[PDB]
Amino acid sequence: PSKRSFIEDLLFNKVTLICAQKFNGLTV
Amino acid sequence: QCVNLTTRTQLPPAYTNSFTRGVYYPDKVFRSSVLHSTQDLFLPFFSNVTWFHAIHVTKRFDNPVLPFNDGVYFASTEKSNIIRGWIFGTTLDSKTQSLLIVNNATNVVIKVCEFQFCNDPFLGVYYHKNNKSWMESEFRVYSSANNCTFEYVSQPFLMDLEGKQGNFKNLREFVFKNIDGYFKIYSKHTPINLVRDLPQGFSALEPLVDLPIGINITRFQTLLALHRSYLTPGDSSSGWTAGAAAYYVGYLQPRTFLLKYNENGTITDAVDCALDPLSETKCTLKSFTVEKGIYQTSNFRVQPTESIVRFPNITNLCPFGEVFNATRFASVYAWNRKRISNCVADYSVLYNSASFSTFKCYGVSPTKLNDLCFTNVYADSFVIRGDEVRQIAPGQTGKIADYNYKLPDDFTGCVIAWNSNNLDSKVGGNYNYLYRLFRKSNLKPFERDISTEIYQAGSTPCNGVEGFNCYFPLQSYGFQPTNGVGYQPYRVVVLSFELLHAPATVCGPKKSTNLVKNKCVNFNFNGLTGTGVLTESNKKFLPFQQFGRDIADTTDAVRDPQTLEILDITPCSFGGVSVITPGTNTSNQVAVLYQ
Amino acid sequence: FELLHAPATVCGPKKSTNLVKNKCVNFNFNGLTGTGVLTESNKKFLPFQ
Amino acid sequence: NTLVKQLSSNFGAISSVLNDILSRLDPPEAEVQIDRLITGRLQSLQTYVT
Repeated sequence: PSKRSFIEDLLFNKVTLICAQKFNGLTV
Repeated sequence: QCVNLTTRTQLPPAYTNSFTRGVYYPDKVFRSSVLHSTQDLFLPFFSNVTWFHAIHVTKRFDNPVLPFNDGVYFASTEKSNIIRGWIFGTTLDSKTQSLLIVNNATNVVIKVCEFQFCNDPFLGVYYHKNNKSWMESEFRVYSSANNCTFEYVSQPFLMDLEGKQGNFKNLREFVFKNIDGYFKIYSKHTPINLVRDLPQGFSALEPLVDLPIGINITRFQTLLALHRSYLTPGDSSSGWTAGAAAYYVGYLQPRTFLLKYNENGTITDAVDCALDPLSETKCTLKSFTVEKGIYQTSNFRVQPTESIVRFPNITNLCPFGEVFNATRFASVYAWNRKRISNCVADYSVLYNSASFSTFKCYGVSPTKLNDLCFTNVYADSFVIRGDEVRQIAPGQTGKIADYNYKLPDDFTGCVIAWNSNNLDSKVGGNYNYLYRLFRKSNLKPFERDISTEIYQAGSTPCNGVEGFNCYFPLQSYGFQPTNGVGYQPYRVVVLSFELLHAPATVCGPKKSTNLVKNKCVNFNFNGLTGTGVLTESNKKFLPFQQFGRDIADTTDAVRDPQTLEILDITPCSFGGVSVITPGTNTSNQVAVLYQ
Repeated sequence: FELLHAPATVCGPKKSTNLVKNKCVNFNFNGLTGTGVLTESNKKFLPFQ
Repeated sequence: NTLVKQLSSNFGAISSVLNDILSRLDPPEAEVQIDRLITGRLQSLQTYVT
């Protein structure tokens, strides 16, 4: 679907509360 | 009241816009080549003010009373001196210290007194035809001046008293402020030349006076003048001539303006700090030429619209007749314990019952009792002596606070103590109350000791016979009206309760209203106040839990005391604001970005 | 009279001193206390500051 | 997670909710507690920023 290969797709899958933190100043 | 004028076709007031007015010095500090921001009372730029006309040479004379707010900006475009004096007060009926500042043709009078103003106070000179002289005649301001507080008369001078016609030639700007009773007036004069409307430009404002008065100024009014000569029909009740000048009155708001100080130390430029994103960037960067980039500003906040109140419907009232000032209580070693629940509590129904002597609430404000919901109300009532009242306090010593009643260190509750000599004092002495002398050990908090055994002082075993070093613990007092004040009996009641710990039902007399969802408004549940949106929930609670806390230690869900439903609290303060600018020299438009 | 009540305007007497420069001494102007040398300046302020 | 849990600490007070303190005590008395909470949170934020 994107412009990546197979090794890149495998490496992206190996690397991995939000609103509760954002409701107190901690924004991303 | 007094007299009035007829044929006054008062035109409806119009709304106009200013052009950067009300820029004075913040204090007596010299600043040069430095951009400093203050927080006083100025006039917002490009604001909307009201324009009042006074041209007659048709038939226009309107000068009502205007409320005095935080700072007043008064602009006056004249050409022949039309605006005369000013009055400040509240009711203006010889019952409030009124200030009158008049600029007479001979002296400048400033009187803080108690004048009796009429419905339309004014001045009026008379112009003769055979001779060219301007003398004052009508002075319809006050009827009598009795009491006064301050009087100031300036030096005698010579005023021309102009009265020609044409175009505006003078602009007088006045800024009035009241800080800690001190009334500060700043005056500025400018010899302009224009037809009507309001002239533009920028100019500094030099201070004029700082009167160290101390009155409560609520309203004010401006007294003008009238010309009477050969153009009048021949009466002072209907013929008048206001003149030809304009005056603008505006209210000052606590704004923030950044001033530009050059090498001379004079204010030559003022930039607003809350109007446009470019103005906000210039205020933050403390400069004038903003470079190309992007800057984050304040977060987006939603202002509340309504305020709902939620409390359980309670009809029963807590009886205070038998609790405070009844008829007969117990001693100190066996205090009377009472439970109070399922009723509306209030402290405003205690002052009319009996005049107390001491009332102190540890851990809770005495005037904030109705704003919370009581939980487990325990009343410990007893009667002691006036010499041991100060000992009953969380963090004291003595014998009564150690061998009778005990108060914890972190105790949160109220204590009341009042004298009772009408009933607890006999002619021969009241021997119905007993106190414990000494004890082997201490006492745990909230513990009743009814041990009537023989106390042991040291050696020599008693074995129940009362002999050497064998004194009785329970001893009598000596309440007699023939002694002093400290020997009189005092009834002391300690009211202990919890604040947001268990689902109770005491609360206060605050009635409930309606219920609105999907809106960021205020709410109050069992005394706990909050602001947000109350959305529907789907979780399951327990029949002994009210509020709910998560990892952030905040009220996530709340149970309604009437509908018995769970509502989730969601804050609406969530969002970022950014201003993107391409440069000051490039253009003046920016872009607003919402994250 | 009164003490620490209402905006005052009439106080008591006060002792005055001389004017000494080119010395690192102490001075008190309008309540502000300083310690240093009071040298001659070349700029002027506003007739109210 | 540590910054989130820091909001539950007391720093020598009675609670961690500002509204709970403002509703139980008068303003001219909880100023010291508010100052202590602000100082503790500022120290935590300074450590986190470091």
